[PDB]
Amino acid sequence: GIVRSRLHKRKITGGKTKIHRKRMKAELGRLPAHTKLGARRVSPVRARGGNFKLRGLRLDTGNFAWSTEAIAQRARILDVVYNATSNELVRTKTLVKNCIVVVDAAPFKLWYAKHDELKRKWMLRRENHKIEKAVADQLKEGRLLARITSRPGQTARADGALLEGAELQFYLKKL
Amino acid sequence: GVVHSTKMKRSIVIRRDYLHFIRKYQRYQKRHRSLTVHCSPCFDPKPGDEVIVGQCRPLSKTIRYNVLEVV
Amino acid sequence: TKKHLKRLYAPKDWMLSKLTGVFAPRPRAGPHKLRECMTLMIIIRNRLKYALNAAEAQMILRQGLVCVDGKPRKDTKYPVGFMDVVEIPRTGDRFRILYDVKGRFALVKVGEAEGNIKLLKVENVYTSTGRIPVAMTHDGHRIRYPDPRTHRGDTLVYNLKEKKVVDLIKSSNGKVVMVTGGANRGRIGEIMSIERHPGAFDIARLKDAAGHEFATRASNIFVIGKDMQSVPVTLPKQQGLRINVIQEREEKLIAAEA
RNA sequence: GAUCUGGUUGAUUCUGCCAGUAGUCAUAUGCUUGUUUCAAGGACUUAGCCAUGCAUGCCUCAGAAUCACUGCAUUGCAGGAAUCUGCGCAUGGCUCAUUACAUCAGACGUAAUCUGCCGCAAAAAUCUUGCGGUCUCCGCAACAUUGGAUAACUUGGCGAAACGCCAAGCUAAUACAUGAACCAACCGGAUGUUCUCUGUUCCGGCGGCAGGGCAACCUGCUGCCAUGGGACGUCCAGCGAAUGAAUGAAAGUAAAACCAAUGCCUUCACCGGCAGUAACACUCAGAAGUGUUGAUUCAAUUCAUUCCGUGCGAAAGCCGGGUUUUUUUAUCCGGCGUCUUUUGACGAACAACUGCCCUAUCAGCCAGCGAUGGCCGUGUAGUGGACUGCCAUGGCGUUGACGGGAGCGGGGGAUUAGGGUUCGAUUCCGGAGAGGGAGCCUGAGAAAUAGCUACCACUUCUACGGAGGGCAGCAGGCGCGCAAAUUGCCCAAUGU
RNA sequence: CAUCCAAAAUCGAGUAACAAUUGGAGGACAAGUCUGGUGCCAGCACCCGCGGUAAUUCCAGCUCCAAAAGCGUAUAUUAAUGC
RNA sequence: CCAGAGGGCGCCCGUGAUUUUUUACUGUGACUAAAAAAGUGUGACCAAAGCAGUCAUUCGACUUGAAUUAGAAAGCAUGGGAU
Repeated sequence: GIVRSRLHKRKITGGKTKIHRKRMKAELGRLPAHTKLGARRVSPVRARGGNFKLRGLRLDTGNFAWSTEAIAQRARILDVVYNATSNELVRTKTLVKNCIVVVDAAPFKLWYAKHDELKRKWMLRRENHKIEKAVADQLKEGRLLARITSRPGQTARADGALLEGAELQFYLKKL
Repeated sequence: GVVHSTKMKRSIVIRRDYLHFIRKYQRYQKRHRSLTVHCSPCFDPKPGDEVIVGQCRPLSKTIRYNVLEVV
Repeated sequence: TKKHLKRLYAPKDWMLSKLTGVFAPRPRAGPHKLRECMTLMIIIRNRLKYALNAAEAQMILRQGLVCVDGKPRKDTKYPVGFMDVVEIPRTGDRFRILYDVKGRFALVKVGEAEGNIKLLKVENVYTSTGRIPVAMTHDGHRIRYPDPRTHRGDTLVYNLKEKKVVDLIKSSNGKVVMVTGGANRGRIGEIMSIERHPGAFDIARLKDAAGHEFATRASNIFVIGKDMQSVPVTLPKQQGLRINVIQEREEKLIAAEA
């Protein structure tokens, strides 16, 4: 079927390869999985390793992480703002690695207020800590910008990290 | 190998040259491999300079090498 | 997946013939590699001669009358490589296979308490889960909890009576050492020096007794003991010294006059 | 054996080919042969077409027997059909058509990946079962005492035939689906409107009350906490996989307080002082302060969220040895079998260093639709223009690119004093193919062809409604050409 | 294939009919001063050349030569080739 | 269970070179399937062949033999330092 090979392609000399061999099942493309938003649907496929890999369709939730404090919580994926690859993708709100996105942001808020025995732990954690301004404004409103740092098209789980100052400032200005 | 051209972005073109021997005529011949490499943005050697290049995993269609050092 | 082997493409350290038969046995995968191993059936039939035919080797082994590593085997085909003790309790004999001088499989005969000793070269060390360190060997054995002084390419004395590891021996310095493969097989000598070439094979220079130095790859070093008077295990028929072609021929004639 | 013999002329000496001459596991062909030993053998001419038969199936002591099957036995045993289950059939065998940066040979890498069988090994998550009362709730007890179908078979059958099929009734498991408390070690973090020591003070915070208020805020009073450890309660904790964060040492001299915490020595003290010092505010005064590599974002450890079936049963498994009479018993042991995790081996899949016949009356080749590279993704077991999108304008060539012709490649054969010359279809190794093409399932591994699906060229049956076939597997037949064996016997040997 | 023709007892050569052939005899190239037949015909001849009635070469016989249970012929390829 | 003294090797890393330094070639050494070829031993009756067998003399011995060499380039290590 679909194959991944250099033997239907031109050489560096501009010449053409000539065949003598029918295509292997070792070399083997498959059609791309389309992860979007909506109800979760997961269709496995069997692979050559004797194990299954999972085709994410329509994931509307992700496991997101806040940098620097070494934490994470689940939250809901709402929108896709941006992508490097195309504009077309963004409009359909496809989810593929290194798309900037938008999340519910609620659990992070909740967490950070918890960041008598309790009470003095807080005061210690308040000390020697600060947060970027562009972060906190968004985090107040209850929306945030994050990146999806796992490939959802072959695991059917979408995990992401939350943008921090250096990189956040770039993606912001691209909008 | 030397530098054949500096053209392309982060990719150079190296030319090895060696000698093959032919038994019947008892005499050598000159034969060159023109090869492509991915030059790190650290280095930028001039044409005619000599380069050293290692064995890395594939990086493009033709490129398998990388620039360790420059003379 | 290969499941057939032809006599010529098989080792002739198994000492098969060109004529008689067409196939040779391809052993089941195990501790040892295809070239360095010798399959059960070959041993029993062509050397020991407790069998005259293939079917007779099945008769003995399937039933069970034969042990290797002190474990009884119901396997018809199994590898037997190097430093393996095999015991047939019916005869009451204990063979220890080794590399004889001149590239031949040695079958050497040992006292009974030596047949509980075994030597395994370490290949990798690594930490596994729970922080539990592991030495993985050249026979595929896993030594749990090895000494903190263990390194790649060292030997671990291994009790087969009950499984554990007593004190090690290193490849460090001059020590009595023997070769595996490379056609310097069974030749024994001190390590004179260990050369390093990083990113490539590390040469080592060995010097056998009565001089005559030579070079073999680090990979082909297998330690024996601290010293030649501290050896834990027996030597094959020749001591690990080779002789010149002329002297071979001379001695062959001298004995043939009897 | 390093060999020059005839042929141009009236006669002669050259140049020069022709003819003679010896080999060939090199083929054909004529004629001729009394025996033995050793053998190639439909490659060449069409990888043309095929009548007929046969060519991978398999169970012990150990997965399932109520054959209405057979013996011994008389509600007991052994054989045991074909049927479910498991494993193998992708290897061997045969054939050279494609094919020149291909394929292959020597050397090399896969820190870029998969891997059944085999070997050495690893394994502490799991709230279950039974009975009694009883509300779907409790109390006890603890070789765990689990559930539901389906074939052979039986019954009705269908069809011209078909390695074609239907309904109903049965009943198994190491098939399938469930599920294991107690047994249970060790390791931490989040903590709680639990109380017990506590900081003989105020720079800060929090709660309550009163007064004023521009409702932003200020003042007064009371209680609690502030670098601390115990006691008690609660929640998360395993392996495998995903993401973020930390870890995965270091090697550029020795003055002596200056600031807070804190230890030790010392006195009586919260005074003085620095002799001692892995770690160490607990139950451990050493129960990891230290993974392997030339090189790692790798091994592994910790913390925070996760996984939803597409991961994790002690097979809820089988067969024996006894003890020990009461056998028929929690008295013990042995041999097999399986889930998941782990890494050697056997292999699979990629990549590259070097090498390879003739031809220029084949000199320019390559990019719309990927040509060369960069950037971000997608896909794959994995690296990669392998592929999408964006950006850049490169890449190769007289040291012969590109195109064409001939050819499976190598080990090796023949011939040669030497240098060479020529052959390789063919026993071994590597690759590719199964009428021509493409697509696919299953499986650890296949783009399999005595597996499947479709088309095309052929081709076989049919009461013509339909159903099939693939010898370049062994014999054998037709065709072909100068040209090539028996429709034999055997699993005794050699292997699987 | 081998071992045997009794170990008490088991076969068999004298034209040794159990009978060797295939190509050659002018030169190259080992072997005819032959005899008959044919007469530029028939044919031989890799090549040089034989045959027109006087054939060392044709068609037959005898004789001798080379190899030998093998020997001729065709084509390709290698040596011969320093073509 | 030696203060001091310069140290002496081994191991790893850091720093320093006015310009470190290479290659062909050669000697030696590594690393490299069998079959085939060259070759050693051996009376398969000899021989192409094979890797066998041979001896006492019995309830095995020979530590039974099954050597060894070559095998284009290219890659590997280390001497040499003329061209």
